[PDB]
Amino acid sequence: SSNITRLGWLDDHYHDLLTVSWPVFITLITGLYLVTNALFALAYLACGDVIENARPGSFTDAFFFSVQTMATIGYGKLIPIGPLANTLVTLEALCGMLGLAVAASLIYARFTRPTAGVLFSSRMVISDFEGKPTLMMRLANLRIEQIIEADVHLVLVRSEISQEGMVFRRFHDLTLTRSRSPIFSLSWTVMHPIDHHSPIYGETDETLRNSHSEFLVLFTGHHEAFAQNVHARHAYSCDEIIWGGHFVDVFTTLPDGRRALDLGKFHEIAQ
Amino acid sequence: PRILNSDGSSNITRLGWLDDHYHDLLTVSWPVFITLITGLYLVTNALFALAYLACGDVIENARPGSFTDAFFFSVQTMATIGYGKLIPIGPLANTLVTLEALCGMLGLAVAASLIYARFTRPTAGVLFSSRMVISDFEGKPTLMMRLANLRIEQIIEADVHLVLVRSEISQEGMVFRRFHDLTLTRSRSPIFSLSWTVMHPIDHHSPIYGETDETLRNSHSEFLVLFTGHHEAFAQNVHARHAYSCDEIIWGGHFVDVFTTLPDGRRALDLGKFHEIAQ
Amino acid sequence: PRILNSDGSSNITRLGWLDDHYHDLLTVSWPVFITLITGLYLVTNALFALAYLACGDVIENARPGSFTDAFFFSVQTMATIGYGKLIPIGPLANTLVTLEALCGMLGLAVAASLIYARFTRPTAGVLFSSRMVISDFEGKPTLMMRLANLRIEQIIEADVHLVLVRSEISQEGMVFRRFHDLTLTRSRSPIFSLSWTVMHPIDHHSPIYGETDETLRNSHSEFLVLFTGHHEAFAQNVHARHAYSCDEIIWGGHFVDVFTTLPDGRRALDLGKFHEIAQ
Amino acid sequence: PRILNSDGSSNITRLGWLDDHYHDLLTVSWPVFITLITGLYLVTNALFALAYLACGDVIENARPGSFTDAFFFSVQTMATIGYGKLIPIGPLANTLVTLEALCGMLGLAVAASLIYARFTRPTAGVLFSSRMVISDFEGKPTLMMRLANLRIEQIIEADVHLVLVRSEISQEGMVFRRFHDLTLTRSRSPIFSLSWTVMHPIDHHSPIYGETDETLRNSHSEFLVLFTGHHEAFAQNVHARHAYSCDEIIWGGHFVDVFTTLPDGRRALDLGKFHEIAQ
Ligand SMILES: [K+]
Ligand SMILES: [K+]
Ligand SMILES: [K+]
Ligand SMILES: [K+]
Repeated sequence: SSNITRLGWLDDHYHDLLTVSWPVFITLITGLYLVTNALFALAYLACGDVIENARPGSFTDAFFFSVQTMATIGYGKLIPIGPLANTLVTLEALCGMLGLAVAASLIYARFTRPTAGVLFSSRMVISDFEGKPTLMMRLANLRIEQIIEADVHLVLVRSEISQEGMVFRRFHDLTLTRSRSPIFSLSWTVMHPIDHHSPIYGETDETLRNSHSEFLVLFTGHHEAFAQNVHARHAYSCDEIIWGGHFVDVFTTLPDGRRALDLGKFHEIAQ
Repeated sequence: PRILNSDGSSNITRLGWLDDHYHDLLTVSWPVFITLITGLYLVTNALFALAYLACGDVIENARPGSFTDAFFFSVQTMATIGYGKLIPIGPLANTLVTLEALCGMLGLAVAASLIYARFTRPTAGVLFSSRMVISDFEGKPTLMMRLANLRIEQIIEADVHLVLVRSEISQEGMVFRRFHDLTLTRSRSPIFSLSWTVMHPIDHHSPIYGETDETLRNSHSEFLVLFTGHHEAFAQNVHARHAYSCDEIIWGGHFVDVFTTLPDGRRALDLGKFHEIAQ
Repeated sequence: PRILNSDGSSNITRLGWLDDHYHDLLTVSWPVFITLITGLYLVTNALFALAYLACGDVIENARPGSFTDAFFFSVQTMATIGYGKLIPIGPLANTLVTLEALCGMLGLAVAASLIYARFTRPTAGVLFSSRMVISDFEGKPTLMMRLANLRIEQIIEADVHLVLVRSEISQEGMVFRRFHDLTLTRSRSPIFSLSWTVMHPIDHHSPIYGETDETLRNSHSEFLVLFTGHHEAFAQNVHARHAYSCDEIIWGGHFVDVFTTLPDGRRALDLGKFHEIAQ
Repeated sequence: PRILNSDGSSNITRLGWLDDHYHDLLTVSWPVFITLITGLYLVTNALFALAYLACGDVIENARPGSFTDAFFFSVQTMATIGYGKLIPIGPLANTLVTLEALCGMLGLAVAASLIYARFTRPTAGVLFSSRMVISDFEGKPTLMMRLANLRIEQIIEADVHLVLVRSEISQEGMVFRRFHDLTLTRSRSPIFSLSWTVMHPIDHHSPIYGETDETLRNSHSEFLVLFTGHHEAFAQNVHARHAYSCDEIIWGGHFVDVFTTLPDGRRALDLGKFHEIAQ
């Protein structure tokens, strides 16, 4: 979240249509729908009394005729009369379907958006693994389907002072022992070894709070479920780092002797 | 007792309604999907019918206060067949009409997308050698297996990952399952079109360096292959995965050749040899 | 006399009907596209009308041998409004009907795809500083320019390329145009949301090292910027390009700052200062 | 007797019904595809007609027990033209109606997707120099060829692979076909818009180092080019492949230039020169 005030209507039409809330989107469409039919109705009246069984010079009748015509229900009470009437008809028809074509695309465009079934460990931990302190957290796939060429970024964000004494926010991508997982299917524990190259080297808790430093995780991959790309983002604050902690294991052997995953343990950190 | 199946799906027991609507709709079996749609379809028409009755006797040639008539009218209206026997009467009737119409088409728009979303799935025409082999190639033992494209169409910027999965111990004594991506001599094939023999030279950097068969079984180690690429057939990305167990490694073996020279002098492919390993 | 325009499109004269149908349909202006469709629409109905007349007087309530009547019938039939005055008569009439219908819908299917294909294009809300500047930052002269995101939505794993294009002479004396990608202090921004000032430190490795203004004009050298990233707004990838000429480099200049404190004490972005370069 | 054709498709003889439905539907020729759809269309209506007859005389104004009438009614119903002569009668008739309707639209949804799936395929407007040349550039012999963009639209992050394919003998004495990707002086072009001359310097690392013509024929060696990039025209990825045989290498040749200055003083591109190699 980046709240702020941007100083600077139809400009971004396509974005806006995909960005709007479903209620609003439907409204807009509806509005457009009603509107255009009214317009068409007027076109009809404009010709004057060109529709069978229509109360003379009545907009309602014309309007409803226009819908029956444009939605192509074509009930059959109200009917065109004469060249002008019908031309407007064959024009509306086309208009109607084009509208459908445009509506569909929008619908589909906004409708077809997957979500990685990915869950983030509520905490990070800093603990010794393979002889160097390692910052870690872990992802669990929440669905049976697999994610291919999945990969993750662990980014430290913190404030720094320039020689000139500008106090700004700067981003550090943190080298992970494993950044790609071509086949992510159950759980993945991501690790950033801390050594003389880690921007968090020889850093205590006190020092982390002091730079007002947070940790941002971006996960992305190709989800087999949707046959489409997915991603998920999470953020941690200095205080969600459990120093010395170790993620419990979620891997079990059943009585049956069959391996298992207990995602109840997923958020549990031994200490 | 393998952790990973041949199809590449992990082999574990997992221990755990409208929440995942979109996934579920794409995940359901066609029978069910069609049912759901149908249900929704019938349902909404019934609802609309009630709306009509609610106004009371607002449809031409409808038996007074009869749901059937109203229902069927509602379908003729929403599917926009608009036969013409049953007709709206008065403002209330018609407003409901012009509302249904819109509803009908929107439904179509939503149904279509779903249909298309679930319908437009490709499958790499890719076949995996049933076995791997460890044998000397160019002066270093090399683990290899091979892929054959099963279709005439080509796969572009195809690439493959060979991942060893096995049990280990940390200095801290954590006993975990670790993944080792194994350096392949060749990982890209910009035009994968017939057969590709993937190789992982084994040297002091290979996590399987100086490892016998006994040692592989001992770490309960398997090998996972992920292939992916852009299929010209579908003009869309495809992939395929496969897994091998320690015992599907044929030591000393050599893949037979399926590549021939015809009498004509034109090269050829005999995909019967594909799974054949000389020994 | 610039090779590249500001919009990033190369500025050259190219020297070279139904050949490129699909491209052309997506490339045409909406007015024209709609016209084409319309034309096709009217055309085919006329054709069908003739088919009807050809049979001769096969439509209920149609003025004998009148094209208009047949034409309008054909539309009512193909758009499937099917009013009900004009009706088919006999096998020939109806076969043509059930053929048109199918035709109508297929047309829709084709029109839709085109519409959707041309309709579903995002545009990075990205604005480029009208100028570049060369100035000392952190103790080395640095070429820089800056991007501002014009929308509230964020761009993920955004990244940018700064490419110098200029003329050179080979030892063999070929005088060609070469591209140099210029090392940026920061080329990736996983989360681009407001403004980004891109920098190319100039040192013994920069192809523009120890280069004055005179020398830049002399190689007729320009600077091309390509930005790309995944836009949350569209949940789809976006990009933007821009180009600068030697003379849009403000030597010694410094981009002003665009971050403000409101009277309200709320922080702000004045994309008013965005193009302002102190000197 | 080339292994690979110019189109990039391997040139080999392969030695080996409803199984591959989706592929087949996208792979079929338009004529056939349309036929299939038509067939399906007619077929299902016939089926439905029978359903109607099966009930017996349930359609207004239908000649008793006549399939034609029922069939045509079925189309008017399923395409939802719903003219109004033929009308359902009784619950059975109408249920079949509201079922057909749904069926009709679903069909449309399926047809559309297919249409769109097969319809929305781009083609890089890319042209390959008919020949390669080996000549001295910047003090080392360089293998080169060149691409020209055939459209006004630009290709972004375009890139190309130059792959040598030739026969070899392993130390173990396996006589196989090996692919060598050849290091190019420039493999990426973030903005490809007019012409691009690709180069593979030949030095002690080039698999074609110190190789004459005789030696190339001898390994029956060819050169495969894969180009790919994101086409602004289609807002979608495109690619193109090409292949060259040993004998399409013009030794000592130099590509002519296609860049001109008009009388007007405006730069230009003459595609007559594109295939011309000075010697
Ligand atoms: K109708
Ligand atoms: K009617
Ligand atoms: K798409
Ligand atoms: K209709």
